[PDB]
Amino acid sequence: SPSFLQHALSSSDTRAEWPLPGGLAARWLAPGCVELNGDARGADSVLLSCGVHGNETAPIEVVDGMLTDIAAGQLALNCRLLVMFANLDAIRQGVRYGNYDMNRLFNGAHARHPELPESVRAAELETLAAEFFAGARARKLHYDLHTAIRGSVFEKFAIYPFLHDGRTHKREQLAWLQRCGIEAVLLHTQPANTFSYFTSQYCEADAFTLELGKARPFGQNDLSRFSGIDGALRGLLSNPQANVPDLDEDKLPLFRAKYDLVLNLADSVENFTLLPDGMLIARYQATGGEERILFPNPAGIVVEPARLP
Amino acid sequence: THSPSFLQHALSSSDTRAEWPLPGGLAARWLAPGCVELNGDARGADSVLLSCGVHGNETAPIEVVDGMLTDIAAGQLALNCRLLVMFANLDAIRQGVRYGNYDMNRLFNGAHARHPELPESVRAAELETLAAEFFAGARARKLHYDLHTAIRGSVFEKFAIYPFLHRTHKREQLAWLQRCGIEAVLLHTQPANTFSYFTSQYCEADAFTLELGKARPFGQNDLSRFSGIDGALRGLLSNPQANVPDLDEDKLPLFRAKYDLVKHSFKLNLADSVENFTLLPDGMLIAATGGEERILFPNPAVKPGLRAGIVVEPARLPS
Ligand SMILES: [Zn+2]
Ligand SMILES: [Zn+2]
Repeated sequence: SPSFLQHALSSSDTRAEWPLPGGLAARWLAPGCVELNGDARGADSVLLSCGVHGNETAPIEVVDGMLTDIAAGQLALNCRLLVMFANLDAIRQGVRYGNYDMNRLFNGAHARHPELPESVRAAELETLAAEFFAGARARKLHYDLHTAIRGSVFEKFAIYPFLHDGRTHKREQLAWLQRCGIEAVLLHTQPANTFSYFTSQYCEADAFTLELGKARPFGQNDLSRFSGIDGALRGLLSNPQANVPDLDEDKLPLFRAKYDLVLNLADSVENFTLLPDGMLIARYQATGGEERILFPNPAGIVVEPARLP
Repeated sequence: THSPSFLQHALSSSDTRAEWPLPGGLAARWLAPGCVELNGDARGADSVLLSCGVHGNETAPIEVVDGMLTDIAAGQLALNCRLLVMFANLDAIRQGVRYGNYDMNRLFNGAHARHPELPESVRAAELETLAAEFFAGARARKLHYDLHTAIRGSVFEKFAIYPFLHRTHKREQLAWLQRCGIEAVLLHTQPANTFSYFTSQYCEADAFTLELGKARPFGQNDLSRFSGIDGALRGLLSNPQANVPDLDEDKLPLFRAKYDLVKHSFKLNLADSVENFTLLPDGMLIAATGGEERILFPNPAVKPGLRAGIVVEPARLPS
């Protein structure tokens, strides 16, 4: 009962309302979606989505722990907060997805597969987010939390939907992320069927996809390895007006994709693996010695160092 | 006696390997037709290679170079560098054409081997060898500016092409180019059969292809429109140690090829006279886009199985 996740995976109720300390309340807007302090007229609005892939449980446990503390009065909440346990069936079964990768059904893509239960879910989550952010009068933030089976040179990294030449870009966000422990950021301006692109472009939110580490079943996550994100998120909800100690860009490498559709790499090759100059299939060929392979699967993208402009 | 014009001597082939005295006890040595080395014995001095007329119809740079040589031989201009001047495609220059059989700037980097039956291939190989021997003797800086002009106009009147570098790109030279008139630089991401690529890679020198303006026949060039490159060149030969006023990369836009417009079977949605570096707005594309791409060297006439143009995108330096 005191467990938000437990309730979200069973849907004991459906639209009930849980009383919260300080006069607040937790309202279930839909299965696995709970809004807290939504009535906060002019406070910052934070969307925390997790479990888009059911096997990535570390962020799920982290988010559940925060919710518990808010209900126990151990953690203060001064933001409008909407938490979404995304793929409920996948989370309950402990798998990436049932019939289709949900982080490929967003941005409206679900319309191409209107029969899949995960598409229906993705459409419902898009609307909820859209309505949540439409009521925002201050900052609009969205962190879609992931973990991954495939290792990475930069264990923790973010994917940043860079849009409109960064006219609404916040370097403080890059600072906040670097403080969270993010070791690298992937900038992309082109459209994508991800939840962070959707909220970024459709809801005009500062949205980021965060790859926080290794995928593990529930009970096998070392939450200590997520202290950075856990501390930062708690601090955001507690006091969103806290200043951010700038960003020493010297330790926050930025990358961008130069060309996709990229086989000649081991099955367990790590994300961000540098490709040596003159390598067949980095026919696509490596050049310079600064390009890196990302999200490989024989189908992958070749990235390069980027700079803000 | 001999012609006061180095260019005319080369065209009229008065001699072949004659040497002319230069003020200050220096000398000008004709190493081959249209190739003359001045102050070559200057040990420790910066070495400069100026090639022009690779395309015979691009005469503006030819007149500017020839004017400088006449001033040096007259004592009007001082020379403190090892200088090698090359009137590249002599036959094409004498005929006023881009080339006779094959584009010479497609025959360097060893590409001349593929067409040994062509005089332009023999000439290209000779120029490679001469340049190689010239730079091999260099003890200071090795600089090569291959001067060109063109029929098709450009958004960036004067621009440079930076050969593919296998050090990275030297910004000290980008600075000199900037404070010279160059308004943009294209950075090659793959090897090319150009003279500037050959010297940059084979002779490992700082080489650039310079598109200085509009192509025009002799006597129809507004040498005023070339004051920037002219003064910058005369200043280099006289006082090559003059520091360059840094390089504000925020004023010199750089570009690189994004992808080629492969043609097969076909319609080019741009005027036949579209200028190079014309910005492509977000929307129109080939059948990605962001209002940052520009068209370069469009040629829808080829329509074979090759490309009919190149789409370039902004390029940023590491620092
Ligand atoms: Zn994931
Ligand atoms: Zn030319």
